[PDB]
Amino acid sequence: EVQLLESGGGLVQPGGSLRLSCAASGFTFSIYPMFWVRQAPGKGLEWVSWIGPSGGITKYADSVKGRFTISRDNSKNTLYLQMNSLRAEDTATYYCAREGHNDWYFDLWGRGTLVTVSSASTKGPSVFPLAPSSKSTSGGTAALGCLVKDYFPEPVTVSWNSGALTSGVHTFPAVLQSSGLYSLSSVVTVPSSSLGTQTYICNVNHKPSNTKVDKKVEPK
Amino acid sequence: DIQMTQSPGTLSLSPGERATLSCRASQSVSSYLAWYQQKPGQAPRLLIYDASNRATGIPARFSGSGSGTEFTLTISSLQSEDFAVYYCQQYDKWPLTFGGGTKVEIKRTVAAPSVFIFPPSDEQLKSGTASVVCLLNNFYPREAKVQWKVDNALQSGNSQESVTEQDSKDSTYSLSSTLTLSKADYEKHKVYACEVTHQGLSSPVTKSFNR
Repeated sequence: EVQLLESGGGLVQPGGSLRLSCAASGFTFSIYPMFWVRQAPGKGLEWVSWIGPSGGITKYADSVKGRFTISRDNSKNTLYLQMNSLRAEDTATYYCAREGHNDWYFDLWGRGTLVTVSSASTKGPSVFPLAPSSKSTSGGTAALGCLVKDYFPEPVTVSWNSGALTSGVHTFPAVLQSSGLYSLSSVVTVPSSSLGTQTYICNVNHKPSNTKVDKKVEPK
Repeated sequence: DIQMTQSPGTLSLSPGERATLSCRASQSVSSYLAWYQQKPGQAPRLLIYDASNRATGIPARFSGSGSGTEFTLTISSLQSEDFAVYYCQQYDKWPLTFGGGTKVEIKRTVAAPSVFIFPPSDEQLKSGTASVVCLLNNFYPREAKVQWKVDNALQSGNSQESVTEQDSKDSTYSLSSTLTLSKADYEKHKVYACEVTHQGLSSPVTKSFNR
């Protein structure tokens, strides 16, 4: 039960600036060299910068030198990345990670947070129902889902019946509409019989536009 | 910048069998070599540091070895859980540098897709356009043709497919095509077919509906 918890992602104008925190719960943060690591999609891992436990020594990748500042607050238990002057290629998932004693591999990693650097605007998703149907049914099992067009940026989250239903589910990767917006399906295979008794609600959550929405899926 | 390079790049192995991945250094790195695992989409997990040395709480099957400029991580019994990319990382000289990743996929036995079809929904139609969803569920392996037809007309306008990540449980994949046309056009045509070719099928399969 040691974890880093990043937050502060989402959409940024080109030319702008944005910062993220890698708040850290399990361990004595204050003594640990920390570092930040990004990864553009369709590419791999690149260090971004590293900071001393001291707080007093920083180092910087040559793509971000003079433009980004790594920093920490020991008493608040937190790591920051103030990024300036962002470019579309800065679009990446940023992870922060902590340095293992003896020292220079990364001991423990946060989950990632996606910064999408675009001058396009946020547009909240539309949620439609993939009703379960004679043509969506197979034996003692039946397929339903919610279709999620059209939204921008790339991260949305769908859970079923508020996280009560978690398996049978597949929620597919978005695809980039020719629009320039996104669309995804989420789908769960449930017990045939239950179609009448049980009731299925998909909960879509898109944070860039606070758009939250439920969708009662029902047969026919 | 010691530039790292990971050997196979992809690897498909049946669960049960031994898996062997390489990491070649552009100049000697000695013992200083980390190994990470990244299941999707979560946080890379350290598996092995110092080349030889397994991280705590990591299962015994994972080990690493090599030294100098040739290094190998090993999964003595590949297992369905283990589908991920594996990164090796360098740390002998500054800056820190990573490999490219080898994606490891768990080869399982042929599984044919159960194919479903979802017409548009009214509500969607209320607002301008129509999506027809075609779901392919629980198959292996991943290759699958999917054409759309509209009154037996071959479409090249216009779907976008998407596939899931290998199931860690049963190693199967799912896919979904989406024929997308304007409501205007959706009403112009009588029958909506999607047809699936897949290796686990003796021949191809259509799913249709009318209206």
